[PDB]
Amino acid sequence: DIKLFGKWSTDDVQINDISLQDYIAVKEKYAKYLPHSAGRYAAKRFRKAQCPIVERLTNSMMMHGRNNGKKLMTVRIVKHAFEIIHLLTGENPLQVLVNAIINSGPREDSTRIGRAGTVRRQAVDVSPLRRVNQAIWLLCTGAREAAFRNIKTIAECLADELINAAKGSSNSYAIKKKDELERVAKSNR
Amino acid sequence: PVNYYVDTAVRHVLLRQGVLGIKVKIMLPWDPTGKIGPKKPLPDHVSIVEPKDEILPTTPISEQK
Amino acid sequence: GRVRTKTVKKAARVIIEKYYTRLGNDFHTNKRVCEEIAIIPSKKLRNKIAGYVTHLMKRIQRGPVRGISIKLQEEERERRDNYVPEVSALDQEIIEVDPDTKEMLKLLDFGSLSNLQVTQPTVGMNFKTPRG
Amino acid sequence: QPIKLARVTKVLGRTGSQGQCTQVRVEFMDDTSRSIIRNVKGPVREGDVLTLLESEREARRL
Amino acid sequence: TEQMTLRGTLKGHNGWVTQIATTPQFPDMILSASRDKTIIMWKLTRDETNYGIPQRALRGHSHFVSDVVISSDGQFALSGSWDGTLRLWDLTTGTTTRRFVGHTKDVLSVAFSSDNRQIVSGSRDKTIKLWNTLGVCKYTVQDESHSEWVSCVRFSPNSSNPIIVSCGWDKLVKVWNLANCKLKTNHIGHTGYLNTVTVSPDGSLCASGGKDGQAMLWDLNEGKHLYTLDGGDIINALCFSPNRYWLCAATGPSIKIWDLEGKIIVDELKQEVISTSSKAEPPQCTSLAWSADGQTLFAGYTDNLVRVWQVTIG
Amino acid sequence: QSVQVFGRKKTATAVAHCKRGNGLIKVNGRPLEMIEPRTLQYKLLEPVLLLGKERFAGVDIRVRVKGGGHVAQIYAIRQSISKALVAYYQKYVDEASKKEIKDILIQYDRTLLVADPRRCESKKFGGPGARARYQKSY
RNA sequence: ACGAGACUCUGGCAUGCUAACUAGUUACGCGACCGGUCGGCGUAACUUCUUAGAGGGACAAGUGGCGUU
Repeated sequence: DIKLFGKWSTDDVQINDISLQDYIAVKEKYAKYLPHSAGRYAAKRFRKAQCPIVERLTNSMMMHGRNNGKKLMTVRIVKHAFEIIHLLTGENPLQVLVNAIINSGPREDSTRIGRAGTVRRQAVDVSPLRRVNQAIWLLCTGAREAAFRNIKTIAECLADELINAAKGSSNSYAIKKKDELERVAKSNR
Repeated sequence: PVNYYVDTAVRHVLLRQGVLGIKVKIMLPWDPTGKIGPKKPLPDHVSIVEPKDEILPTTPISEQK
Repeated sequence: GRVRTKTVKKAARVIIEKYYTRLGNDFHTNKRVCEEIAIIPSKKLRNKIAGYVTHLMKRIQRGPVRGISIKLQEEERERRDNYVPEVSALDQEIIEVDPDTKEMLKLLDFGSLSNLQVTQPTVGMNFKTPRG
Repeated sequence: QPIKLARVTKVLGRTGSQGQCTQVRVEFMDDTSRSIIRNVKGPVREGDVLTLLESEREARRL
Repeated sequence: TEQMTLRGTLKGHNGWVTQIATTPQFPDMILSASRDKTIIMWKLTRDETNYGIPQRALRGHSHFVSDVVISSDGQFALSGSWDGTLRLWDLTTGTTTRRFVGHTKDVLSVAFSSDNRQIVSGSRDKTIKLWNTLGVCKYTVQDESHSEWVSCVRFSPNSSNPIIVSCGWDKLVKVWNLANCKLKTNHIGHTGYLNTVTVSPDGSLCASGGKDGQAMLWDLNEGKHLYTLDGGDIINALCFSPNRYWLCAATGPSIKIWDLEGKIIVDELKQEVISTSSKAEPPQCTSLAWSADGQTLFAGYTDNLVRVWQVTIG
Repeated sequence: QSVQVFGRKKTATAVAHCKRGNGLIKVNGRPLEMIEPRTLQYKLLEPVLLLGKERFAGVDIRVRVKGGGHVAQIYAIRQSISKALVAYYQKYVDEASKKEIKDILIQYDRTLLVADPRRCESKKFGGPGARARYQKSY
């Protein structure tokens, strides 16, 4: 009975990725009314995995200078586009967001050469936490530059971005970037 | 402690070829009440009281007064 | 970094060596003891000294410490070191002896010893580590 | 080749030009008896699961 | 014949249980003092889930609470604390009725006279003070007192010859006459500092213990040493059984009961499940209090639990 | 029967006077569902939503709040209300009810009962703020 | 031995102490509106809120691992 905003439950959300189950916090101790909790999750390493995923998205929305610190605006932008994901798909918006997080996180990518090197790149595996972080960052960036210089409002660009990422469609900026990174890692194997 | 354990003075001396600068710093001794120096000890100085020599009672003696 | 400075450590060592009887495993009693028996002009320094005294009390609880030297503790330590087995390890019914030391004992005039058992000597003269 | 998971059993060290990769030991979730060393890029801790798309290379020791 | 077994454990303290107080007026009421700056008034349900639950929490001390004692009627409580002050609490409302100021150091012990007309406070100030119930200090034994901390002060339950017995960290047991508050008797013989003294319910014996581990019994009327029982650790507390001729000592992490007749160990109360976590020291018994009827003994420990033992015969 | 237990966040501080009553909750004379941002209304309703109207039914709570910022006055009001109910239950009901309400509140959010110690850091010369520095050129 | 640390100032905690018409809060009276809202008026309680003094409080102290243990 701790539905988000006041409408979205969490009891039905299934992560079903095993790898990211411990790093997406949505279900029972992480069911909160609002994606705004002050919180001190940056004080110690790995704690941000205890932060609810909706609050992580909300924090990632405050970007590009003019929107720094405006968290009430971002919680409004999440409340909308949850109201819109529900209308477009008919599913729980939390489930759509979780599926988007699963689909948009890279599994491999390239670093500078192995132990050492200054010429090419070497493929490596991605931590689950870095997977979730990169997924949130890519989803937010795709929404941000879909809404820029366009009559389409934010909370519409973000809703469609999350829906496409949940579907796995290539109309999503996050899915395109994930595929690009994974392919480059493949080439540098 | 530099603000109450060392007393500093700077002075000029007008000589034929120019000015000589003199600086004098004195580190005062610890003075308990008597003004030769500061009353407070240095903050890093720990003094441990020497334990008095006691004799462990071999047998229970009761003293009535 | 919680590394204690030499001020704290030497103060704690002296306090322990002088007042070992009054101290224990309790930080909050140890700090009162320190503030009663010593003159520490700061509360934080007193707390650091008491904490290290507690740590060292725990350390001496399970043996000795290279810094401390308690006069009364050494008596009990040598009392533990005074262990004596029932039968001396040097009292053996039969002791093996090589032919060479048997000949040496015979030359000593002690060839009449009975406990000696003349064991067989080694065969191969291979007692050196190979070079390379 | 299929995609398969592996649980981290111990963090070996830090590698890379700028120390950006954690070289780690992983045991496979299904087999549970075969283990390898791989470099993982990001913050890693005990017991988390890495999905390997390729699953038979070995990271170079140290 | 008569053995004691563990019946229950009382939870609710966040710090070491430093004193347990019972009264012969409310058999379902217990006061426990603790290092969490709080005194818990329990309610003895004696049900299956728990022996007792916290009913009220007396707060107002700014440091550890070292001793708590209940009046003759279960309506008032007296507490001493490391904040240097003493507090007289009304047990119905749970608020401090009176505050006793005057000690410059930690207050280690406190006692209420039988008539509940006098109060004795012994402090780390090496000082024993007398108070009325109105919070006024009458006498202060600054001289001819302990040269070290005063660890425990106790009244004598004898209507005749009013004596107060005190112990200090100077390894001395001092007996003072309540009439004039001068040193009547001085007792030597302890090797280490003393923690507690217990006065017999009839006022005939006084037991003392501490670091040395030896529980020494002294005659109170005649003033001489009687018998030194051997404890295997530091004696944190002592108490006589109200009815049986027993003495119980909180010896380290255990408690031992001796029959004062046979002068032999009657029981060894030790409760600790030993496992791979044995690398840490077991919790130490700190306080001991017998029930009004005498069939129950409450023990405080470092793990902030109060364990109740019952004489299960058997 | 009253407690007056208060709570803080940053510079904002709110004092909640909780007395024996019939379930009134006001903040600065206004009812609870009228505080300003109204995006964090659920942040104000968290105590009563977690504990239920039955537990507040025997008390009237009046909160006076002053200090810095809308989002700090919120979190100060909710801390004050939670701590006021806890203290009233402790002083006037029993320890068991206090234990259960404290357990619920602490399990949901520690900041509902224990104040956040974070405060603004000072500015040092050579930069626009606490740790930022002015641009360096060569 | 100097430097580092210690130190001083400062930030957080105290329903414990000291005490306030140049700070208040409760309570009670008198008023204004529809029990409620009164930076409306006035005077008892008192110190939670405000001030600022003294003291307390944290020490890697407790537990589990890693370490020459």
